[PDB]
Amino acid sequence: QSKYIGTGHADTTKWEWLVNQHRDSYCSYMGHFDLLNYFAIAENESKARVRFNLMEKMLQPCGPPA
Amino acid sequence: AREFGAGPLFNQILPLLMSPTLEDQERHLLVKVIDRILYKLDDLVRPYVHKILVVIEPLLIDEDYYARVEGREIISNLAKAAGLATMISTMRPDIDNMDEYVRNTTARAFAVVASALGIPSLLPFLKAVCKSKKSWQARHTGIKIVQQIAILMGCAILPHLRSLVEIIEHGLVDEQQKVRTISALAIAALAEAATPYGIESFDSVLKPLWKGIRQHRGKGLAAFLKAIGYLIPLMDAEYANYYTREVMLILIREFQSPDEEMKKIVLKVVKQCCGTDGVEANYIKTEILPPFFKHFWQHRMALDRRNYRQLVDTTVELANKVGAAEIISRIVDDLKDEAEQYRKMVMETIEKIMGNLGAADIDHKLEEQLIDGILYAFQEQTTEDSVMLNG
Amino acid sequence: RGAEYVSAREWMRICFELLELLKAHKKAIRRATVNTFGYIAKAIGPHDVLATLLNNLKVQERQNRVCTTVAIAIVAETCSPFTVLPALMNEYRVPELNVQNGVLKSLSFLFEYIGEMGKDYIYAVTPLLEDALMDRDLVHRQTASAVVQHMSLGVYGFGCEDSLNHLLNYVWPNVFETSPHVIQAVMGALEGLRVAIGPCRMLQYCLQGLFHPARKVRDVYWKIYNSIYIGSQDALIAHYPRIYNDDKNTYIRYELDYIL
Amino acid sequence: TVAELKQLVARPDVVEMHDVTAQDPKLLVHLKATRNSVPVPRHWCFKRKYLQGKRGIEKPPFELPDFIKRTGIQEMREQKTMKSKMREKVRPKMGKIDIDYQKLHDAFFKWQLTIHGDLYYEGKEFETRKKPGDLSDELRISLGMPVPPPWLIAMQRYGPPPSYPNLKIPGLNSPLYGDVFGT
Amino acid sequence: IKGGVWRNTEDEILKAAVMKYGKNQWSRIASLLHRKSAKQCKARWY
Amino acid sequence: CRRIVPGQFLAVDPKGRAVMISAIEKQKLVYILNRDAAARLTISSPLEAHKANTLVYHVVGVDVGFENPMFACLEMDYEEADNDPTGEAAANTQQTLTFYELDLGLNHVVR
Amino acid sequence: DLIFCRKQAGVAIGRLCEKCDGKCVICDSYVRPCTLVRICDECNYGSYQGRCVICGGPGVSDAYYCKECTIQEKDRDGCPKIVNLGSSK
Amino acid sequence: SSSESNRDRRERLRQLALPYFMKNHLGSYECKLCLTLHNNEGSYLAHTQGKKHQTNLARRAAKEAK
RNA sequence: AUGAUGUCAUACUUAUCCUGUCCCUUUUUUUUCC
Ligand SMILES: [Zn+2]
Ligand SMILES: [Zn+2]
Ligand SMILES: [Zn+2]
Ligand SMILES: [Zn+2]
Repeated sequence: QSKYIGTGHADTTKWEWLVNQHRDSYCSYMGHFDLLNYFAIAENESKARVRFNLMEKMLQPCGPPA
Repeated sequence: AREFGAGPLFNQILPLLMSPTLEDQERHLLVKVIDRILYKLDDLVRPYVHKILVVIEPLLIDEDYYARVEGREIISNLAKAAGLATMISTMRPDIDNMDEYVRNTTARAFAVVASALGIPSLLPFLKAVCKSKKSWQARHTGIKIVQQIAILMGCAILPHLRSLVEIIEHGLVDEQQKVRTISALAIAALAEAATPYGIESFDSVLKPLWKGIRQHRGKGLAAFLKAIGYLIPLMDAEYANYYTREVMLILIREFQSPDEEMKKIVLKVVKQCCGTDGVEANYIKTEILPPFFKHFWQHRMALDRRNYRQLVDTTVELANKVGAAEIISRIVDDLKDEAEQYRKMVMETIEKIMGNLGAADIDHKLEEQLIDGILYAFQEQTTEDSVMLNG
Repeated sequence: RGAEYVSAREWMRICFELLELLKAHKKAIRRATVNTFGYIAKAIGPHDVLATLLNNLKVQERQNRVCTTVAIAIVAETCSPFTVLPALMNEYRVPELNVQNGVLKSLSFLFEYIGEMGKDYIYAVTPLLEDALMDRDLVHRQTASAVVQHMSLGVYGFGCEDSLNHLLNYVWPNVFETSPHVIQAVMGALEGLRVAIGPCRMLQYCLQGLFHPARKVRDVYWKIYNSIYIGSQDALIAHYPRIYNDDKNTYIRYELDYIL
Repeated sequence: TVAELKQLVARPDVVEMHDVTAQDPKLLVHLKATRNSVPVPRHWCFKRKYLQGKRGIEKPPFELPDFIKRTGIQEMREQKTMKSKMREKVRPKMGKIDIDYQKLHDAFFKWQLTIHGDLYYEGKEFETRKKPGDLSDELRISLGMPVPPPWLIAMQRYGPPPSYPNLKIPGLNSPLYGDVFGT
Repeated sequence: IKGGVWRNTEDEILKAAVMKYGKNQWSRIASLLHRKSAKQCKARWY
Repeated sequence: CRRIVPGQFLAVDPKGRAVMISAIEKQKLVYILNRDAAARLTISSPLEAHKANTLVYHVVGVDVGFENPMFACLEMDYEEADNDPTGEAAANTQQTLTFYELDLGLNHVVR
Repeated sequence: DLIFCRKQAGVAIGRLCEKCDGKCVICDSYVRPCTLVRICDECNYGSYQGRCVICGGPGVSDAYYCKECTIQEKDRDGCPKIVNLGSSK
Repeated sequence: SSSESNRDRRERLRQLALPYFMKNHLGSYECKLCLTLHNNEGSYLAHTQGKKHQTNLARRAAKEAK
């Protein structure tokens, strides 16, 4: 369980849980060709630049911790 | 546990588990209570670790198997339970201890703790030990530790194999004998758990070994033969062609020694060397088989257990190469021999042989001797066992 | 194999002799026994022999009763259970408790062996599970929960989820206890219910429990939420609710709000 | 403060006694009110271990679904001396149930709860789903009125009840079919 | 193996059994209890 | 589609000896390929490159002729970013390029 | 005392002895054998060739997973060769 | 099976000697005063034949008589 | 109106158990003579 990333426990903080679901959402975006293409349509960029901005947002999201 | 603390318990236990009159069961039960209390107590046991191991290390060397797997388990729980530095700093003074007993069982201890906390964590300790310039006994111990790590960890040695070799290599040339012997033995254990991979990691080790193969008398020689033996399957059929053809000579000459350690080694050797795809049948048929069935097939061997099994295997493989009718044809006449255990041996041998190669190779007359042999042997059964029947 | 050569009378005698072979201390004996009992169940037909199973005194624990239960299962397979169920479900009525939990087990193994065919009988078993899962004594909740599990794996994908949700209601309070067998039972239960119902409903029961002040509730709901989390982690994305952003952190994922 | 914390939520009612002790109330306030999620069961802070046998001793043993009742197995199942049992082995009689395989190929095909917004807890059985405006049949019989229950004629004069202030009962401020005369 | 400590359950059941069956039938009373014999039941009574 | 489960990025050796498969994070696996006695393709047992808390931008096969194969893994570590409440590690953190070396003889994958 | 080794799953086929022959490993059940067992040669090697995944006897057959563990996808975790918490031999 | 006869015989004996003891919707025996559950009625009866069960009836006796 | 402490007692659970199993404990002052 521990070595499986995303494992929660009783002491789990807000920040960690939400940054988890963030990163997992981003791996889903990298995963599904379409939804990615939807993103590229809406905000106009390349598929590439989209995935790049996401890979930048992987570590950050929500910004600094508390 | 958390209430009373480890101190009072062990103070009131270790005398009992140390008792001269101790049972089998009572022992095992006190082992159980030591486990169950050591699933809880973690930081607490630090002062008692040695005070535990002293009683427990005798469990590792024992005639009972279940006692051994228990012992390895509880030392695993202790080392992992305590800290690395706790174990290390604990167990040093037993390395140079006068008695070799504690040195040995201590080596198996380091094997267990190294399985617990992993090889790389404990490496610098060892690599420091085998280079100790004080006295040889230490290096002997540490090398034995390398071995027992090889046996215990086994297949999982693979990643650190290189570093381990780089440690052990310096003992092969040492002035003391033991260190050389146990060293090359440890190489053997490695390669046997190294089944084929990492050949070049053993690389720098070879050239001395082969040289030693020339000049040695006694047990150390046989040990080298053990190592080289497990090595050869890991070489290339071209290099191992030459090197093998060199080993075959000494292998031949050395069949005749009364040493049973010898006969074990050279036996398993003959398996690996002559079970090589790059070896020619006729050469074995001429040079080997007649001395092989002469010296090796005798009533000294079969009465023993390990020699029995290993003999079975080696003979099976020789059949796997030279073919069926040869081996069987030579050993059929022994089905009618007086003793049981011997008959049992040739019987299970015929069994495995005809299991693998198939009966198609067998001619007619030898088949008459077969069926008659099998009936005859089957008609006299002192004990109940499958070997004759499955056979 | 042959089974015709022998008249039925001999067979039923074989039955009444087979019944006490279940005292065997060996597992393979019981194995062959139950499988045979299925074979002769084919040679005769269900009703009589399943009645002879329901005769059982239950007298000792395991070592065994539940082997007779297995016979009830395999017997229910050998000819359609589509016949057999009403007798059993009626035999839950009996006030003797250990045979009540017995027939609960019979349903468990029953669905385990039938698999897909439970797309119908789910309804029949549903109210009885209601009565059983509503607790007389812990073993009821446990065994009934196991039934919910195997049912839940078996029916998957065929569109019966509704009644499984209803049963999930009554399953849900049992989450809390320290008894190992009932807690691991409930775990298996909610796992099968996870795959059958789909994660969304699960998570909608598991949200509030995560952050609740008490330690207990958090321990458990986080255990559950982990069980839901490891599998189907890919499909969870949509169902995380909207959580407002605080000072130092932005907790809104705006990607989903991009509109063409 | 548990006071002011109740100003930050759309449905502050969700905040409770021990809620103010939460490690992160500033969230749990926002979760517990999530749209379709369901409340945590209430059996904790009650130390009773989730059940007792008070109300559970008055329950029926079980009752079959009507689809299984029409079948007729119920009457077939229902006693024996020991020597009759060893005679039942030596004699043995076959075909006591003698079910109709047509019938048990019929019922569950030819013939043959709650929504998500509900969850069970310990003592709850009947009550929530006898209320002002909702009564049982028989007590209608004792009352003897043919298809308002007549003291909701006096709920005209004396006024709406203090006990259930939210009340509506038919014909007065509540503009009724079958039994249920008020909601 | 049968021998052991006397239990309130065994002892009360012994009261009831002795009341129902009578003093002179011990084998019948030992039949109901487990892990106890007739001699032990009689001597336990008297 | 997972965070830690491979299949995301895919690379292979020019000589086709060993194919390397990778996820976005934490798991990079290798399957070694050798034709059978009949020259029909047989696949080996997997290996493990596991490196904790490491994001993989892209993986590309590397050319070494009849050598111990190399692989180019773009990586980054967020473990610096999670433990830095200030937000400095958000900046001042450069993605690490690492070449893994498969080794046939030692039959593992070492950084 | 007895728990999985959970080393990475290889291509080696599982081997069960006489005793364990029919059992699906994790669910402990005999029902619906469907898919096949894989364990690493680190767990299966040498004296473990054709060894039982459990007791340590010679394997007479190959373990098949149930359909239950299939849909719950447990068969994809680390190699389910039980190790006693001493050595494996 | 002989074991089955004992269960039957020890229920009837605890029925004879028997107003508080009952059987719940399950099979267990219960004392309705003390709210105790009994494995066997005779085992339950002894608790029913005990001095604590005695008291709690008297206490409820007084508690009603007031 | 079920808290805690007690080696009273009985039910019950887990298709757990009851047949598998001996194989690297071989540890010593090097020492087998055309
Ligand atoms: Zn492994
Ligand atoms: Zn086995
Ligand atoms: Zn399974
Ligand atoms: Zn009472």
